[PDB]
Amino acid sequence: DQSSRYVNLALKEEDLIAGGEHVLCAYIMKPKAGYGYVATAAHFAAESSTGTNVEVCTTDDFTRGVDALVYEVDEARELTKIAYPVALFDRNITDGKAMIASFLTLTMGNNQGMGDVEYAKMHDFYVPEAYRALFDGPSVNISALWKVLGRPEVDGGLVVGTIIKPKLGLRPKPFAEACHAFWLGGDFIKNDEPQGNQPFAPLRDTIALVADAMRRAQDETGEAKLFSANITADDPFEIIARGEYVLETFGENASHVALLVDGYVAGAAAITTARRRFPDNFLHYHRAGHGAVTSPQSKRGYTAFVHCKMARLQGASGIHTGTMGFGKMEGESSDRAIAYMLTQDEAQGPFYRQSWGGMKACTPIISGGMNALRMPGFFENLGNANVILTAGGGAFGHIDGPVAGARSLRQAWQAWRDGVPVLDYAREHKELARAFESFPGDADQIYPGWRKALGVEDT
Amino acid sequence: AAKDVKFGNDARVKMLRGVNVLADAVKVTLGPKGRNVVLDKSFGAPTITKDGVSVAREIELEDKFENMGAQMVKEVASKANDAAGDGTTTATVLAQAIITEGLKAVAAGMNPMDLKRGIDKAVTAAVEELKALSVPCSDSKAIAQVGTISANSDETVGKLIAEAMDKVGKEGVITVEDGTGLQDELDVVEGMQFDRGYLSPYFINKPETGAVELESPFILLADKKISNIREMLPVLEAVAKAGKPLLIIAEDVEGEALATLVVNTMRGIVKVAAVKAPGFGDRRKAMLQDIATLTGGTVISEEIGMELEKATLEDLGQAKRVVINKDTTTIIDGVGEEAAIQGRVAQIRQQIEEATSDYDREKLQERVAKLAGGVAVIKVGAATEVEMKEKKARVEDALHATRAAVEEGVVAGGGVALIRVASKLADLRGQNEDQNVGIKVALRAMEAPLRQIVLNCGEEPSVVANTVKGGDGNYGYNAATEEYGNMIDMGILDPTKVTRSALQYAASVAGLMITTECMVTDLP
Amino acid sequence: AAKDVKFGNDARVKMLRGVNVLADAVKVTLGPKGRNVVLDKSFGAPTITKDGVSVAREIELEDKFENMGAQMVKEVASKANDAAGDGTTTATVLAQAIITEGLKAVAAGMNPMDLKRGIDKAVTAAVEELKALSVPCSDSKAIAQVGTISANSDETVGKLIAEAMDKVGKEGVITVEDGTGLQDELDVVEGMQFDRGYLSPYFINKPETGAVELESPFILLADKKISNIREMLPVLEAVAKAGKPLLIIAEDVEGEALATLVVNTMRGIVKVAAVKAPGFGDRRKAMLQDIATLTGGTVISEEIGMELEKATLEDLGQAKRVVINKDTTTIIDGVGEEAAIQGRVAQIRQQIEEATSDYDREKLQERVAKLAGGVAVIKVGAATEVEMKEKKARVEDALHATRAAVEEGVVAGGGVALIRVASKLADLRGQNEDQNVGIKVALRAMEAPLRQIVLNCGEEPSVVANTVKGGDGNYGYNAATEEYGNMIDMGILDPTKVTRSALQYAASVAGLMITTECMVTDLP
Amino acid sequence: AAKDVKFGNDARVKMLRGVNVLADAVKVTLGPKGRNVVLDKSFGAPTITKDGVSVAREIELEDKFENMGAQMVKEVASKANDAAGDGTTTATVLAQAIITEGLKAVAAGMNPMDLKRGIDKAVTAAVEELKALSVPCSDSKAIAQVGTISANSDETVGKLIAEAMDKVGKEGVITVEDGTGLQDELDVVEGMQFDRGYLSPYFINKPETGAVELESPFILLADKKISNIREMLPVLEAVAKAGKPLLIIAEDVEGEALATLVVNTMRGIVKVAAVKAPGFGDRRKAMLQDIATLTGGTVISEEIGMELEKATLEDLGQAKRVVINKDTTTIIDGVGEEAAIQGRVAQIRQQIEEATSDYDREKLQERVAKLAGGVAVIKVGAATEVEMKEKKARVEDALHATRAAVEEGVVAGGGVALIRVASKLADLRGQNEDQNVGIKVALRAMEAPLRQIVLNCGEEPSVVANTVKGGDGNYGYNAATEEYGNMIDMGILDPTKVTRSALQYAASVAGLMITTECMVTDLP
Repeated sequence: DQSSRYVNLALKEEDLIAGGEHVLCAYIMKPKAGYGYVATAAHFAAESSTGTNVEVCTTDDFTRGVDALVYEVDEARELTKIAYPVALFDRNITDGKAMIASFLTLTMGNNQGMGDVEYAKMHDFYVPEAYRALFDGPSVNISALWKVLGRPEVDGGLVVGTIIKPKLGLRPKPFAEACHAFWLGGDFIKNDEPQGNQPFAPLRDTIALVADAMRRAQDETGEAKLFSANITADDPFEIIARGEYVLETFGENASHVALLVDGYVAGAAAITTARRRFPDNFLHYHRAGHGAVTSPQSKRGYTAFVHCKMARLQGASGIHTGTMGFGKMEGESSDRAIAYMLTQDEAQGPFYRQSWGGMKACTPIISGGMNALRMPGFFENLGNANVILTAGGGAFGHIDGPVAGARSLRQAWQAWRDGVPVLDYAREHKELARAFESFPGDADQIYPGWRKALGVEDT
Repeated sequence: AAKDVKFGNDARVKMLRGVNVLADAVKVTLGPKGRNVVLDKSFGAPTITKDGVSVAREIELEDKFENMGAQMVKEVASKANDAAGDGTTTATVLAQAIITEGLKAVAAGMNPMDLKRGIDKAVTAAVEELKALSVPCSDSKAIAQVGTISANSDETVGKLIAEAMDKVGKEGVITVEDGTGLQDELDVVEGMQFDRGYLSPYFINKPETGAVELESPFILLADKKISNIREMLPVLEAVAKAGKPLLIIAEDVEGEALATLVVNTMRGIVKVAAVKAPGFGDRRKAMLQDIATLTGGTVISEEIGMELEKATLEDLGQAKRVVINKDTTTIIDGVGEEAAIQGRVAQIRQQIEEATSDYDREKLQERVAKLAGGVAVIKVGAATEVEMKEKKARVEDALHATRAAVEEGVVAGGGVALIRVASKLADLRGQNEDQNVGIKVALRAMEAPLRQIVLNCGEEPSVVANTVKGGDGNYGYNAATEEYGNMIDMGILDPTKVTRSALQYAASVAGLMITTECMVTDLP
Repeated sequence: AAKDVKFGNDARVKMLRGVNVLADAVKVTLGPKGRNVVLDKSFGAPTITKDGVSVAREIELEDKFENMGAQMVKEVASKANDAAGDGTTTATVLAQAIITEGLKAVAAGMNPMDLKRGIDKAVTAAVEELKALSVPCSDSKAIAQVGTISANSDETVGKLIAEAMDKVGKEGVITVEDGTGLQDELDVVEGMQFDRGYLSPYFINKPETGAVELESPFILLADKKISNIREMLPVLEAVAKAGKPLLIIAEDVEGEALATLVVNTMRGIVKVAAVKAPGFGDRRKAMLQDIATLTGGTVISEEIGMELEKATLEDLGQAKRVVINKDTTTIIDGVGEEAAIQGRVAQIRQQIEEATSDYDREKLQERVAKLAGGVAVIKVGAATEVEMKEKKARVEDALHATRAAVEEGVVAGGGVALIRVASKLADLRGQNEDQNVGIKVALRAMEAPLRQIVLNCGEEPSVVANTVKGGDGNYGYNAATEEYGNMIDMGILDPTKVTRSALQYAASVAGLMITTECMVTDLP
Repeated sequence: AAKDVKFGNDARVKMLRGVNVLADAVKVTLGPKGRNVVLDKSFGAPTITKDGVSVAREIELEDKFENMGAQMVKEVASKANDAAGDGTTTATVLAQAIITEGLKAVAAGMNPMDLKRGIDKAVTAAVEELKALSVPCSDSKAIAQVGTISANSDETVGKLIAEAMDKVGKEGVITVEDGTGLQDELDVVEGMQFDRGYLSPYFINKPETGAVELESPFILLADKKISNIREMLPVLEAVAKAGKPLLIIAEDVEGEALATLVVNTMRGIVKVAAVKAPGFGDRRKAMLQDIATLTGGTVISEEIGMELEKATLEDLGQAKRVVINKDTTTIIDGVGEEAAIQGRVAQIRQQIEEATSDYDREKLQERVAKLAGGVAVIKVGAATEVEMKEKKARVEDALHATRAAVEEGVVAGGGVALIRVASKLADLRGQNEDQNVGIKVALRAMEAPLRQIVLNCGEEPSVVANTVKGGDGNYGYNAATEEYGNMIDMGILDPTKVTRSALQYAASVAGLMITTECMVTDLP
């Protein structure tokens, strides 16, 4: 019985790297100062995991790891490294797959309710390069789908677009096509995401799919359809008959033709038919963030970034991680340690670096303000994620101007093939400091960009 | 929950009805004549049981005030489980009685805090009175009797528990295992047994199950991770000179090492024992040291300066005997000085006081016993898993109660000691009328657990409580016979610690909860 | 998550109605008059079936208490299926008797603890009684009889099972895979059989219809990649001296090496064929160890003390006859001595049961089927999915019943053993009046299954029960023919194992559920 | 949601009940006859407490206007948390007084400008009179008295705190600790204590358990880290001839450094210990500079022209004794000259006079106390977590009272000195009739707290008011004894400046609330 005495891992991540077949899935048991001991384990896995009519077992039988087999290392700061093992589960001759109820009981840690979300920033623990052994392995995005046409992997191009004024509405193709007829940055337009044939939808639900019948201007017109015309149907049982073998003229460009990724009803369900052929249905989410759960007034959401570690198949251009956590009350080892981790002058380390046996694009999102004039800022770790530098259009009120910069899905090509340090992320331009005239809600207390709005006669 | 203000009796009676439901949901489960309670969980299997802590964890009510009072009284049950784990129903009923009667008094408007102070004085007096009235429990037959009482007249389990405790000794560990069949089985493992196996079936000896039995071997200690390193051969050189069987304590044995070892064995060259690591770094830190001490050997490491290249065959210690099978390996004993053993006990005494307490001191004690005493494994004979739930609950309750009772002694069950001491402590007084009234109400209400026991028997509580007060000493009431007799000599003896903890926790929570004057509640 | 308490009669009637619905669904499935029920299928068509455990699996009621009681009886039903596998009608009717006597005990104000203990004593006595009444079954004719009884009076299944018993032994059996033909078929194969097919274009060997067959080629697998053993000249020259066809099954061989082997076949100097490795490295190597022992050779390993590229005719295992098709590989006759066979059986002995049971049992039994058992597969022609479902259920039940009869034996069918043991234990006495009353109530209730059996035939329940009670021995009433006489001469036999297991689990669950006094309810 | 406008009395009316509700929550709680209120948290357990500010922090109702009035009045409670921590009940009764006086003022209609002028003038005059009435406090018995009255006449714990204060001196700072036992215990920690223990079990010095205790140690400042060059031998070997203890200060310790330390500890070269990096740059710089100066050590940094190879034998630091355990390293005392120590304390006081005046200065106070005082620990003997919380609230209130009295001193508590100074401030005059009215209104506003104090015990309001206002000096009323007597005998002595701050916050909030003109809120 009990839970432990099965894994006595007593070494740091170095041992978790040497094994190679260690996959981590669990919740951090860091009891919040203020919340006392009993509730930390009461709401961990006792009532939020499975429901657990009596108890269940796998066909292999005698699995010792139903509970959290915690090898968590706790000597300095309670750095939590806990895994729900998957490699020790049922291993079969040809497929290696377990039964129906095996994964259903243990692997879906649910933080549905517990207060462990006030501030919890989780930086880097990732499945190493030894992942292709008995697993499929996703490492492809739109920067790697049409890669032969000019996109390399890491920050090397994309298909996600910036929109010139007007922001959205009065769809460009009839009259505002000149905004899209500028290959200089108008190249792939998307609309607001909370739309489609949802049960809670307005009268426009008919319009979305109707956008399919107006694809008549992609062949004889001289332009290729690159709008997110929201025609991805809900009911799939129609394509079955004809399109299978030859008539696949629509293409693999799930991020050129529209795709509905709202985060609740679609996910990555495409796994079934396309285990190996087309595992890349792009994470087609319109760029909306910092307005749903991050705000202390409106907190609607949850934390699942640890469990999203398998989701790299989508090619994420947006994930609702949260915020840096700036504001409220500071002091008592003030929360400005974001700067104090690297910007401190009298620090030193001679020996090791960031090498977790399988590095990939990993850089936190620029929130608030981070300009190239603050070159001693955010460019230390990697500086770029699977995104392209695109912020509010405060200084972007011109037709062509610096034509190179506005190339949202093209200047990344040059700015990563230029090969000039981590500055490539902000190699584009630096006048973004004026963009605060448009969007206030990113710099509110520390940066002096809000000083003009209010606060008595001072500048 | 939302914030809404309510005042005075509006919450008070709710509290009353709140506790009123919870207690009579629980109190009815006592006694063989009483039944179990069904705990509703569709996501699980609704459980019909007497487990007090399970019921308490299952408590949640629709009414807001009743629900908050219920989560309040759940805390004391949880703390009791943290302390004792049984007699919890008694703690709940006494807490209900004291809180309800204190609220009854406060309904007359006396000062609640002075009442609490008087009750606290009474509680301390009762604590020292329990010290006075405690009867040591030492003889193993009485230990078996009290364990059977915890097992509720399960004689075979009681005798098996007594056997296990006698075999493990004072500090020997006793462990419980999930029974399978209808037959109770007690097994004692002597020495150190871990779950590790050799991968090559060519290591199988003549006897079935792949058991290799080897006495007077060679204790080997390796601190560095060695898997198949060809630099071991110098150590093999000593073995090459020895030509003797031996056991290797290494991380793992990979291709080349297993190959040479297997060919040596099958060709008859040399037979060697080498197995995959039972535990990781933290466990081997203990295992190498303790094996060296138990075997009288000197620790052999590869780090710092000392390494494998410099070594002696006599640097390898010896054991008594080892047995190996498919995945389990046992070592019966080794020749090591008691002085080192108690030196390790002394150095681990400082480890006993640890910031984790639970979940790890248990492992410390298990290690100490397996180095020194023996390990007890019981599979209780029973038919189905749901009833084995109650079987193992009774087993663990009896075990922990014996842990308390062996050192702290026992007193008669049924709470009769509480009534007897209430008779003892009539003259104690407080500062003023309030403290005196608090003492009076505490002593009046502290008879309730016994009257509830009587009610569970379906008999007159007042008459029994009015007669027992007439009696004294070892005289009391037997529920199984449902008649008076010698309470103690019949053998209903319980550790005094459970009574102390119950009364202390109940008093601490009651004093703070009885003084409430305003309360908050969720929106309708 | 807020819960409320209900007291006694309410949820009592709730689970009463649940068991009532269960018994209503079950009565139509009684005896030769047993009929089928439609079980809803969400996507496809619902299934007409008699399987009680599947019906329990499909239980879906709106009432929470009815559903939880349904889960409670589903628990015992599933355990009975795990132990007995059938008698589901018996389980339901005994559950109805249990709840009725529990209601009577509630009406009596009876002691549940004494009730369960007396029931336990009576059940132990009944275990003795059933061990007394059981008769060993040896003749194939009685085996066919019991197979027909379990297969719902189908003589084809009984005779088929008897044939398999006679020719391929007791344990050696395989599951059923049936056809669309509308006819019946049994295939039995002895020796080595495992799914592997040939791939290269030449692998259509000299036998017609794409068949492959060879006399004494030597296969040996090196446990690693076979790349430079494309050379393998000692193997080629050894087989050429032996003058035998070339056939080796290897772990993995390059496609170009396979191509040059095909070239070797075309030139005719050596006609070489190979297939893919059996399975997962560990279980594959265990079964290949079995194969090598049967062939008398020693397996080549990547980490053994002999070279992958080096082999000798004596290093090769030996066999007589092999047949390989596009799908499955078969070894008819191998060169092996019986002492190796019994040594492999001895090393099997421990792995037979272990604790894991099924997971390692299956292949082990397959292994047993390869060694001493046999390959037996039933291919019944049936195009309709609806009929094949029921056919599969019936044949699986008949298989399990035949195995239970073989291992433990049978008693008389029709449940007469119930009244016989009741009569033999009518004067059973307990410790006190409570035990006596509980035993008497259990005895009175345990004939209710038989009253249900007789009434569901639309005939005099009391009259038939009393008349059968008045007679003894083989005097009993046939419901299929509806007439009194010698029950054994009528061939009314049911395995003792299923009755014993059902009775024991019934006793356990009844003793557990009779403790129902207070219940918990949730919001609608 | 949508905005709602209310004008004049419409808002005023609402405001009333808001604070009234707050008053109902808070006013009754003070005093021995005062009780505690329950504030429950949905996830956690309810907290029953008497601290008014604890009630205030989570105050929220359904009504928008009442909620906003509550959040204004909560500002004084939050500021009490920030500065004082007690007298929160006084702030609340001040709020009740000011709302009553504001409604009366609106009834008569004085100019709010003149009203706030009179309020602030009266407040400043009260400050002046209180400063006139200030009484120094130096003896320990008055310290115990104020600790007891802060802990509501808790003689035991109050005397414990007074004794701790005496033994650690004024510079000793006390911490909050978890409760394990049933009784409080007091611990004194001297010198620099930090979470630094031995990495390898071979580091055991004479006092077992890996503890290294060295008298007059010799401390090396090894800036940053040293692994590859690894040769601190120019000083290491020199002190090895000196036969003296060694201490190393390095941020990181590698396998080589551990190996050579093990060599020194085992082979017997010389006693050597090492210490890891402290932490953040600021903290490590501070606690290394101060130690080096106090111990007379040499500022060693490879950031500056210096090396472990380029070193001087005078670089050693000196202490009295150092004790290192498994996790903690402690410097009991350092060897340094008095003038240098006092100069460094003077420069750290120059650091004290910091514009930050925040938690940085508190971490500096850590260093200052280690310079002069020590760490004080009261490990509570709390049984349950909620009683622990109440105990710690009491002790923190006592700590606040003691620390405030350290700088200010104490004056008669319980409002007797307050009503005395208000009676003196009864001769105050204003510029116009509005100002005079505001002054006298403030006079009744300050009379209000004392009369609510009287009504909390339900005593004669008029009798107490008259007999106290006419009286003077130490003649006053005690709630603990509930009778008149000498103030010194009653011993309710309070550092008034906390009340001073509370009353000036009350003046400010009255001045803002007398601006009640119109309000706009959101829809519910």
